[PDB]
Amino acid sequence: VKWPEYVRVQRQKKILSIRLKVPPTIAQFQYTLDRNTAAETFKLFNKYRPETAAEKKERLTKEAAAVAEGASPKPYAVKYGLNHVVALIENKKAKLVLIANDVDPIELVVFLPALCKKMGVPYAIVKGKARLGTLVNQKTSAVAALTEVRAEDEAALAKLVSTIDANFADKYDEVKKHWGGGIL
Amino acid sequence: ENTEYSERERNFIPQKYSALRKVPGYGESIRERFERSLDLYLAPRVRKNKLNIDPNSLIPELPSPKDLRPFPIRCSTIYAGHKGKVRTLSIDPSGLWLATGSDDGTVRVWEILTGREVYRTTPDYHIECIEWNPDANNGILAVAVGENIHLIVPPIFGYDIENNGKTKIEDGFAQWNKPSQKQLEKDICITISCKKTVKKLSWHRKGDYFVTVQPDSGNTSVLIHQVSKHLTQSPFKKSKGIIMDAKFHPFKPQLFVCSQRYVRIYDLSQQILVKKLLPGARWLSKIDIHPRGDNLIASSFDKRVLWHDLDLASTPYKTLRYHEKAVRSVNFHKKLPLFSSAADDGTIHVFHATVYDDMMKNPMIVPLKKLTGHKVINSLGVLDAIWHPREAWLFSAGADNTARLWTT
Amino acid sequence: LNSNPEILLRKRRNADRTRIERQELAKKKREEQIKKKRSNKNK
Amino acid sequence: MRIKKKNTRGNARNFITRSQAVRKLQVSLADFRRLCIFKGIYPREPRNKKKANKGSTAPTTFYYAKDIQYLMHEPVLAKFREHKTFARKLTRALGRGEVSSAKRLEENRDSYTLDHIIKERYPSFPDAIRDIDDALNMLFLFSNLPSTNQVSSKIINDAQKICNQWLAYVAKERLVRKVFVSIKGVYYQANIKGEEVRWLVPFKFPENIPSDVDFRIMLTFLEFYSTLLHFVLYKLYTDSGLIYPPKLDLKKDKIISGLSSYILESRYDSPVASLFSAFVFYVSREVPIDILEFLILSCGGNVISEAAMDSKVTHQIVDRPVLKNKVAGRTYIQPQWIFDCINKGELVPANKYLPGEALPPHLSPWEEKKLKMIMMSNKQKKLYKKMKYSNAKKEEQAENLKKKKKQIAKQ
RNA sequence: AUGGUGAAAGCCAGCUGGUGG
RNA sequence: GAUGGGGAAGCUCCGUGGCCUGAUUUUAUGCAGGCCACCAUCGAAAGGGAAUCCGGUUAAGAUUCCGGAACCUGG
RNA sequence: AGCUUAUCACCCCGGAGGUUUAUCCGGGAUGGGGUCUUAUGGCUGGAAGAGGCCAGCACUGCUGGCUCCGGUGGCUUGUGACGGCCUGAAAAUCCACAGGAAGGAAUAGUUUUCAUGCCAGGUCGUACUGCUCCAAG
Repeated sequence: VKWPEYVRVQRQKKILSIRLKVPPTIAQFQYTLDRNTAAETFKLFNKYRPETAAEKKERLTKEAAAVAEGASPKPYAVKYGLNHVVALIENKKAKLVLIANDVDPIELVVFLPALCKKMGVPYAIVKGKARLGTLVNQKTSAVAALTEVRAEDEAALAKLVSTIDANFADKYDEVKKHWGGGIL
Repeated sequence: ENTEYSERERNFIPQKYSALRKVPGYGESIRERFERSLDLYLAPRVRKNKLNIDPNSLIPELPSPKDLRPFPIRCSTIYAGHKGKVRTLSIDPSGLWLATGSDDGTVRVWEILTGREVYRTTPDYHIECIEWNPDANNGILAVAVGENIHLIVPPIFGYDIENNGKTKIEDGFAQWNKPSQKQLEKDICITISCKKTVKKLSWHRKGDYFVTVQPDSGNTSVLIHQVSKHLTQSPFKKSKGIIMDAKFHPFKPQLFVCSQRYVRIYDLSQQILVKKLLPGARWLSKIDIHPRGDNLIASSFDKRVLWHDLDLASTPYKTLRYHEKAVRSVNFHKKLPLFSSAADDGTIHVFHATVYDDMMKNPMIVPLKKLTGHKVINSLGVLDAIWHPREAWLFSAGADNTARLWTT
Repeated sequence: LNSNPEILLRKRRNADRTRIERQELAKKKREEQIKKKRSNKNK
Repeated sequence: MRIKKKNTRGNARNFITRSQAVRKLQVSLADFRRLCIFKGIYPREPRNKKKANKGSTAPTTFYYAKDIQYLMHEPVLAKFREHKTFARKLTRALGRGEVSSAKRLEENRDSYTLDHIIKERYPSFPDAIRDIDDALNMLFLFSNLPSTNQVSSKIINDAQKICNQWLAYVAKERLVRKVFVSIKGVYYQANIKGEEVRWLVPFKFPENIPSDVDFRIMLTFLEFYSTLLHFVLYKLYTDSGLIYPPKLDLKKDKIISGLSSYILESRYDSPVASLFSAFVFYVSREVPIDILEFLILSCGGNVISEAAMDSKVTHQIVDRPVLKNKVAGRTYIQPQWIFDCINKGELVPANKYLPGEALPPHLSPWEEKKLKMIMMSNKQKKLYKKMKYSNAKKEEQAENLKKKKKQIAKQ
């Protein structure tokens, strides 16, 4: 029998990753947040999805029409740009940081969890960059964070951060232990 | 209700309803409309012409059969008493001495008017064929049985008239053999020996030539012999099968050899294959030749009877299939144009024919009437028949050890 | 013959099977549908 | 030329196998069947089954090569592909959690139209009228079909509205000439442009729905039938000068929402259309008004329904075993008399159909020879035998037309 | 130098006499 | 000999899918299942291969032209 | 194209010698009785109207006949059937066999390896000269 070359290559890649020993900096992912807390975090984030192209165009057209005939508060939305997120982090401006575990360039995000830990900003790792992208109207984002949550959800965000602390930062505080991937 | 779907003229059971308001809603409307929609695109559409011709117009405008009278209508005399079935019949040229032969060896002759017997004489030995000498005033009767053929001159005629045929027999003084003591004491003239069992025999119009058929003899299946010279000859030595029958042409020096699937006309003088027939039937049983040679008639085991026009084409001009069983005997009337056909189903039929030959025209044939009376025994019916020389009288034999004579 | 040309619809072969077997399959599917609801009570 | 193959021309190219045609079209069987139904393509019987194929005796359905080749260039294929792409995009949007984007995408979509299919399948109006028989037969049944998971209520409502439009036009035009009542329903016939179109209206009882029937094919046929009926109704209204589409009558819709509603306006030449002229009728509760009201309206009469609140009327219809009042001013009639009047086209005396009496039956308004056959040829003999066998059934029917009719009368 | 082109086995008769080649 | 590929900076070198079935495919008109095993092409006017014979015609042509009579592939 | 024609090969009885030029076959032979593959032999049609051998007269052709019946004594060719020595190509194309799913009835049940009849069958090479062809006593 025979199989597609790309299929064989990708299948062998999984075996190589499983069997190969990885340094402590790698494998920090896949020790992801539990299903329940991740689901709650996604539910909270869904309330702050940034305005999409269609909605923004509709709002601008409505404003133009109103002006043609003759003071809203600051917009609130999740910040997801990797460069923008990294610029917000290290400035003590971000409250919650989400990191994807399936970034194609691993080195692109190895430092982000450690940088967040050094800065003390709460952070969590969730499975799948596609899930992060879906909630921000983009294919993938690899990261997601909140900066200005509404007062109505301030308590919810604080409780979520407190829960995530124990769920991820305390359970996986030993992620630096013996190199992972040691599977027969 | 027990019939399968789509094999039904009506898909509902009519019922009597006393009022319009009491009519219940139909329980098969959706299914019928769905089936109609399915057929509207899945049913193979074809273009066909609906026949509207009445069956009456298909009846041919043939001449009225009654206008062709006389012809046999009903039986008038019956012959019986044989222990075994009468396998063959023979009539003298004058149409008076009706000889009978049965598989039990019994030979009897009966009158044509009163039916009274005039003379009597005697699983692997049976009489196969008996035929009166076509020549008149000789009284020579041939009998075929087993692997031998016997010539018998009964005392019906006398001594000098029979001495005439005895002189022909003595003129000769497969090979011929002298009669046994019992044969001599039983008025049997001479005997002949064949390679294998003989099953068919036929005389020549001149009363000197005759032919025999020996089934199971691949090369010697057919032989020709002469009474005067005790000759032994054959028209053809090889064939793609066994030979079933053989007959002589009424007025030409050729012999009609009838094989299973083919009939071959072999010239006895030129020794050439004059013509080969390709009958529409599969297997032939017996063959007869019209006295004028204009038409060839044969019979087939598969209920078929052949009308071979020797002038039109090798294949039969027309074929009949009304017979319910194998056709056993078909012969031409010596004077009238009628020809009879009989089969194992006990049915006999007679057909008038427009034998006119003054112009290049095909002969028209019409049926006359059906005949019956030969009850089928052991699946066998009419065995053999012969036409009266001068009148529309037919003699028939059957498997019921009985023979019947039909008259107008 | 004086025949009148017309269009004809040939019978659909195997219609009886396509009806009976499909009805049986639909009955089986309907019967098995309730099995999922019955078995989804152990979640 | 070189030695040509044994069988690669003639029937081998004029007809293409169903599987081969589907493969060449690169279209799913569902879409191919939908296109076939829209175009009305049908299988055809080849002159030689084993010659069209390469000697194969296995069963097969042979389509016309030219028809399939022409079908490949129809825009409907592009519209189907666009619909499939839109469906996949909508599924992606729904799975991405962006409901607003899905709403915007769906709201900006447009469906295909079969107007150009009608102009090529039925180039002339008479052909459309001739083929409208099946369309009416399906739409009338679907109008009474209750809404189910297989068919949305909107489709049933549209079919009912189309049927109401057709009935209103027929009543106003008074083109009805023959009527009949059967177990399967009530048959109606109208001389629309001399084409004597006939349609069957099923009883208004709750229509049982056997789930065995595949509604997908039925819905596909119903879409085309509804489009054809809409176009035919528009053409007829334009020819007659009546407004189209007529406006529904809200006030009448509240009462019974029957044939009385949906009034029509612009902008008696036949005995059927002249019968019941100037007459006023009263229909009892137990009689189906939906069936009798249409006939009277087409005939030009007036009907007062028992539900008018839920006399001057010269005629009354009731099927009760015993009438209560029996006012001398009203003529009591059984609907059988009304049906017979339309069937005959003349005012048959009403004294023959008093309530409670026997109901007369209702009928729709629409060896000498053997001797010569001995020598017939095999083909002719078989033809004669088959003709005689077929005529045996006709003789049996003729005999039975009187045997039981006379035997039962004696008892 | 660079870049191209071309080619006597056997068997019959009584070890003796014989046939086939 | 290309082709799935591999050397050579390089002209260049090495390497020898088309068929059948289905009622249109049960949460409702978006396709399901079964068959078999491989690599094009070029390379024979002495190999295999379906089919024509007699008489006459010229300034050169014929088993091709003509006069006469058959044969083979396909619908 | 139809008859006719079979060395070889094969079938029934048999139960202890046949045979090639050259030794080959048998407890199933010697023999008797048969079947089949048509290589080329004879007939006819093609076909004597063709061509050739003669006589006559026209002064640009015609009119009359013959064109028959044989034999075996060396060269040659095609094939058939035997017998000596180590396996001598590939593909295209036609047919049959095991097969039994499929389809077969009442104003034409299915088919047309059967018979007759109809239509079409493209492009190039093609004259002459010429490593290869025929050879009387």
